[PDB]
Amino acid sequence: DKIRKVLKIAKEPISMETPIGDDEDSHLGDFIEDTTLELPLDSATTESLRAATHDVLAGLTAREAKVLRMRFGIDMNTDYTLEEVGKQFDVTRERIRQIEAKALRKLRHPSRSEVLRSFLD
Amino acid sequence: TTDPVRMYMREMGTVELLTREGEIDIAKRIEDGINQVQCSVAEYPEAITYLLEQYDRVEAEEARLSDLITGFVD
Amino acid sequence: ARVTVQDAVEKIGNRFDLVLVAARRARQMQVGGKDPLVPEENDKTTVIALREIEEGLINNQILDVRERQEQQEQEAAELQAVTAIAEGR
Amino acid sequence: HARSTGSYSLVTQQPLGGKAQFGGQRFGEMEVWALEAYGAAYTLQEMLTVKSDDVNGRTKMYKNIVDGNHQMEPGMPESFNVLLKEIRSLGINIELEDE
Amino acid sequence: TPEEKLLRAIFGEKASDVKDSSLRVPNGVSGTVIDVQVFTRDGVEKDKRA
Amino acid sequence: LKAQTKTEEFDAIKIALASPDMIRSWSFGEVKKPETINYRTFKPERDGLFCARIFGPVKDYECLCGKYKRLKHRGVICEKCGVEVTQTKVRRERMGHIELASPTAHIWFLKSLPSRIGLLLDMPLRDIERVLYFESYVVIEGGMTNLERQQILTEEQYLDALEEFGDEFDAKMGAEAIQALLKSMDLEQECEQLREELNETNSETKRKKLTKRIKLLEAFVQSGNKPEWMILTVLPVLPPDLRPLVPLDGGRFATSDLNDLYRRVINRNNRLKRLLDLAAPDIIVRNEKRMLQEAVDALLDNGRRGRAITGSNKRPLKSLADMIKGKQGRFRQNLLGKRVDYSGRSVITVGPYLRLHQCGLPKKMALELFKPFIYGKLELRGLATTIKAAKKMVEREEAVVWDILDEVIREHPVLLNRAPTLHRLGIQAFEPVLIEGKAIQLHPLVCAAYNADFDGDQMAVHVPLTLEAQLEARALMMSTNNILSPANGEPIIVPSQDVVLGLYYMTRDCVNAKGEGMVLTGPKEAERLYRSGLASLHARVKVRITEYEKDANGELVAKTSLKDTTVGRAILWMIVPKGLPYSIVNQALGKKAISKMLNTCYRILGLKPTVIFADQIMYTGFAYAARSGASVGIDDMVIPEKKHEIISEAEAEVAEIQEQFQSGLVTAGERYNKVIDIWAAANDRVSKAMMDNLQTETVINRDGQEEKQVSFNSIYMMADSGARGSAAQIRQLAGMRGLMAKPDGSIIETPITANFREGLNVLQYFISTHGARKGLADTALKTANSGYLTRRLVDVAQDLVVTEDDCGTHEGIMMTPVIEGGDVKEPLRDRVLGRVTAEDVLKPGTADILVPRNTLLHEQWCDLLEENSVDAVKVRSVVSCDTDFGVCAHCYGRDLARGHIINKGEAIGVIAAQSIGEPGTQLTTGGLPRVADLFEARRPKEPAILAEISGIVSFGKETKGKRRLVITPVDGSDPYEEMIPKWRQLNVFEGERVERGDVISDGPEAPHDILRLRGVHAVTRYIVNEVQDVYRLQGVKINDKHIEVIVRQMLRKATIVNAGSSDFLEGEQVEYSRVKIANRELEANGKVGATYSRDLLGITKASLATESFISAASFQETTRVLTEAAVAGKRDELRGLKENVIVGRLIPAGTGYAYHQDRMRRRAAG
Ligand SMILES: [Mg+2]
Ligand SMILES: [Zn+2]
Ligand SMILES: [Zn+2]
Repeated sequence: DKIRKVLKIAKEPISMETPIGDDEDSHLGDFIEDTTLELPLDSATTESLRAATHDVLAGLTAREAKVLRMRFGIDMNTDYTLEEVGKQFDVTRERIRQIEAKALRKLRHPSRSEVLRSFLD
Repeated sequence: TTDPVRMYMREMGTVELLTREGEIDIAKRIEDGINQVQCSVAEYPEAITYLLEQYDRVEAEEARLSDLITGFVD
Repeated sequence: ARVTVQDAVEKIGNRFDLVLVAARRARQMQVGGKDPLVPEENDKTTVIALREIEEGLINNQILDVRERQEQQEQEAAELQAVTAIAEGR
Repeated sequence: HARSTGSYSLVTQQPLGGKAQFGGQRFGEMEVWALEAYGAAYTLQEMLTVKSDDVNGRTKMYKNIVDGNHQMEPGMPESFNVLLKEIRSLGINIELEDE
Repeated sequence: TPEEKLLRAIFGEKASDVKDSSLRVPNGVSGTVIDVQVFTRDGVEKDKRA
Repeated sequence: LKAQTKTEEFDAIKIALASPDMIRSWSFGEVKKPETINYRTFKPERDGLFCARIFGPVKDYECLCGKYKRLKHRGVICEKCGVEVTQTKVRRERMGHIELASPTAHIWFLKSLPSRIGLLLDMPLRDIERVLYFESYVVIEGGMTNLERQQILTEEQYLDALEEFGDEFDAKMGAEAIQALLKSMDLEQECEQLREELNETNSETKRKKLTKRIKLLEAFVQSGNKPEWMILTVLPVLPPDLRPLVPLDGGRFATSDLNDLYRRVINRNNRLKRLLDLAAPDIIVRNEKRMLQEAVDALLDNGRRGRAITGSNKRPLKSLADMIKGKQGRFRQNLLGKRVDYSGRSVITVGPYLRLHQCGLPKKMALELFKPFIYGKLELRGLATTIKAAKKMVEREEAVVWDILDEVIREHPVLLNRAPTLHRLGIQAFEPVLIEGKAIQLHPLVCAAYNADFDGDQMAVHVPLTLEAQLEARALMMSTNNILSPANGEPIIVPSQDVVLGLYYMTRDCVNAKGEGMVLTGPKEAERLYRSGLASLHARVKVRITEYEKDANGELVAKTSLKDTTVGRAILWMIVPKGLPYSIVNQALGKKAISKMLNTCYRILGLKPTVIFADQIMYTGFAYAARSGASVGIDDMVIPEKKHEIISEAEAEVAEIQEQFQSGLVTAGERYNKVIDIWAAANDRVSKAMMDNLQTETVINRDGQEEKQVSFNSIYMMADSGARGSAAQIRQLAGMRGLMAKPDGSIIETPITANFREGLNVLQYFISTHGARKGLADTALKTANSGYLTRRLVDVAQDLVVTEDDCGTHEGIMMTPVIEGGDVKEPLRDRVLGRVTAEDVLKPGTADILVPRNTLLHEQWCDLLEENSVDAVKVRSVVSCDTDFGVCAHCYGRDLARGHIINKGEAIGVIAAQSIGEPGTQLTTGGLPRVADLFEARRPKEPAILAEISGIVSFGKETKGKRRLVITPVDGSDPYEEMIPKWRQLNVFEGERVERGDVISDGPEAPHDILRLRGVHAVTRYIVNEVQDVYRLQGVKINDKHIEVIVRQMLRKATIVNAGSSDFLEGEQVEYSRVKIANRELEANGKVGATYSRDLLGITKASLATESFISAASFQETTRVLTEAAVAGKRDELRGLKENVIVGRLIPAGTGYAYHQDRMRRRAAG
């Protein structure tokens, strides 16, 4: 079955400068689209999802926003393990985890939920 | 005419082919030349003691016989 | 709609400066810094600014006058703040 | 055919149809003269910068179209930015002077 | 990302290891499917429909 | 204060040679290996053309090895494999380098046609090449021995030469030799020697080359470039993503050709490094060095040596020089020219309902076009939760979105464009009107400016996104704001075919019709009579009308009377605004009069009234034409009753001349010509026969016996009105059609005696075929030929923009009627209209100023000039304008789509060229190439010769092949004597005095002469009168302004005579020159000023010289421009149009003209 794998890497790459069609300056390379870019109709919805979660995060308690912004990487370097957050907040382990639940819970029952649900399609 | 194939082909074509006797002549000259330097190296005191310092390191398990000598005559 | 801007070109001679000035003004309305000087028919900031030129209440001078004024209006607010930056010495 | 924001080419970032939602319309030299004969400079800049060749201005623009602020912060078209590396890849030192 | 990750925690969705490549009808053209053909590599097991 | 160091808004650009240290500055690593990608894990092999270490991470904010994968770690260089984790964009930027084993020649400075290394060293090319290939030794810094510095030796010669002198003599070979030569060269010293040598020997052959070399040298010195740098130590490598390896479907990979090329240069280089440590024989390291030289050449510019072919692929691989280059100049901005977002296109249809300012836009096109606008408005009003949900709403086409779209559309123009954009009217702004259906609807009145049919032409739409673009679209490119062609002030909005057939049928009168003789109170009850069925549309009737004349001072007078008119004209008067007299509608109203109606409406009531009027004319035109039931049947084309008789009578003539040729009474040619003429006479006879019968034949009775009026026959009405068809084309339908012509250009002596109402037989049809077939080709080639002309034209003008306000020169040209041989081939009023007077003009008596000095001449002033008998008016032109680097508006003229004098900053160069180019499709020594010949300055083949200098002349010496002409001036020195070949028949009288510039022979004259001998104003007049002849013979109206602005650019350059600052013979800008000798006349030297002589350059030759090198790199040969600038270290300041577009900024004209101005003064300013 390695014939396929082996046979593939064995092929020589095609000159991207290969003229194709119309005799026009259209060349093979002119048609290879960029897949690593991000379309603007998207990047905009990202800048929007930030404003959304930031809105729904002012709706929580001051400790719930800090603990949730901590538990995820929101507007901070990395993110913090639920124990790590425990050391910064001083009441540790199970205490923090409950707060997390209610936070997700308060954003769960729709008033909060109506704006953020539309991001998942 | 540029086109470097030609200025090469024409550059080597000047060198005359060796006679079958000429081949042995050149090889003999080579032997003398290297052999001059081989004997010339043997006359250096540091060349011996260094060889000594390398084999004393081989027996102490600080090196291997393959990283120092390729073998003697034999 | 605004069918012909001919009336606006009379107030400011250049006809290119009409596009520039009406733009600067049209932004005073679109980014919300200001409000219209004349009844808006639902005409977009593009046309509202041109109607404002037609009526002769907006051109490069007026705008420059208002802005140089707002600098001192804001310079009036911040007075006690920046002077408090006497820690300079 | 009509296109708002489509996919884009890798070699030069320029509108290209990949979904068969066709890449935008080609704006030519003669069409450029037409904008230069009219006094329209900004229509021409936005045509050959933010609407096409500018890998930044397009996104910086798009967020403003929905934001309700019509502006462009054009920057430099990727076409010329490539010409720069290409000349400079030769023995030619090409710099952008002053301020 | 952080805000996408919070989104998944609230709505509890498992984001797949697979991307959607499905062939969908070109925009605006509408018709009736009058046929389907299925070619399969020789050696891969033919699917149900095929 | 501190200026900066980080990013600002850059001005200008510099180009120069690159130092090895300079190339190393750019390099983020040495690419040391030919490896590309790993071959299993497709990851980049490290230290290879693609290297994450050298260039950048394959994926965003992620290390190659994968240790730092977090978006937090950023400036971190991984300790394992160094990759600073950053966006993959940096793989598109970071360059690299390669340190070359042996030195290497740069193909661009070695092989550009004027070999830079060659004339910098004053050394032949073949010698330099013989040194690069190791084919001979060259001396360097020869000392005092036996040998010259640049002298070349052979193996044996060098050896013998070496044995004699061991040192104090030096010789090398190869790249190192050339490099040693260039480094050793003392540039300062060569100039001194070169300056002296210039002075000693006087020969054109000698000092011509001398000045070329000295110019480069002092240029190269002042440049900052070091000659050594033309020989490559370090070779930059282009960033990987600009020659990417990207994969494709089915798993094959595809990559740029540079990779095949770069790899070779790396390999040979690497082997060479190796061959030194192996101490290979001479014959090899030389060969490896030669091989390295070839690869560098193929990488840089391919095709200057062997033309290397890509791996496994026949096609020669495309190189770096070929990436910049192309057909023509640059690929980037050239046609065509970059694709653009927020656009569309489709088939177009009519939409007579549109007001003149709008267009039908398909519903669907508008949804996809305004998509971001719709999204933001949807969540701005809160109909959508978030931008994503907004996407889903419009993606669903929810019913509420259509109303929001009407909002984003309301005031928001769209650009419509057609295919061959010729003049600026090829793009016009409209207000969009939402339309069901997939078709774009286009106002009929505009269909003319675009040259847009309904036979399926397709048009493109563009959305003006930015606010400045919306006000530009609405205030500049808007339909209602350009109603007049810029080529001539006449309206381009003229009613078209159906509409003019309506108004023609409306205002027309037959002899007896319902309501004839009655009288009505006003247009209102005239329409009440017509629509109700009482009165016929055209019947002679008196009706009370109230007309207006504004003859007060800005004030509308009223006057009412009983006008003797028809019913139709009474009804049409309802549309005509205010101050127009009723006289304008009282005529028969053909297409010609109907345009002058609009024209006067514009020149009296202004823009707004003309627009709403123009709309009205269209609506009414279509409507009444529809009631009329005009059609075309087969019995509508009437053949004359006497036709069979004319053909028969003319056919006897042909058999008579035939009897004369058989009897030898007439020669074959004399016969042929005779037969062609009699047949020719017949065509005229039959044609003016069916025309009389067809034209007037409605013969009718009123209360009496008879009367006869202009026929009401359908096909005739079409031709009288101007709607469609013409006496030539009608003649082909009914009377006989023409005498066709065989392909070689002869004309068949047996015309086509039948026409289309009758049948054409096989022969008649087969013969017609050649004319049709040649017809189609000619338009299709002459369409393309015309475009080439406009290209050359906008190139030579372009950067020309109205810059100053009034330059204030009293200078100007004399405007008289064209008055050719008959009476007045064009009046004076058209030539002088809209210009500005050079000096005050007199009545026939004086101390009476009619027009005061420089005053814009509008219609009243021209009528005031026509009231008085004034036959000649001197007028300022852009060709004489004193402003340097532009035209002062006062010298230009008024013309625009608006009647006001041209505004400051409008780009006239483009509009001049475009205006000259657009009509060129319609043209036909003589023809469209004749125009090209004029603008190209081409000297005719057997030109005439003009008296070089005034005074009595005579003939001297004898027949050597030239018989000398000796001129003898009265006061001055005689010495001028020209050698004229005597086998050309002369004119100049041997015993008469000839003024300088007289006709010393006959034949055409070169415009070069006219400028030199007769002067600037004279030659500019020759061009305008000659090119205008071609166009006007075809019916093309182009105001002389445009021809004049192109002309000004033709003479842009001049050649110095005297000295005291710059060089003797240098060709240079009269802008630059005039600024330099005017500055010296005061200040400076008391007066040291140098005299020049103006030159005439063809359009294509003058565009060659452009200060901006980025402008020249567009349309010229890219390779040559870049080298020639990089040697001189030329600094492009932008400042022009072409270049600012390239670099992507505001055009330094129009809306942008304010910007550049505002910055230009900040520059070179504290
Ligand atoms: Mg057509
Ligand atoms: Zn790493
Ligand atoms: Zn002037």
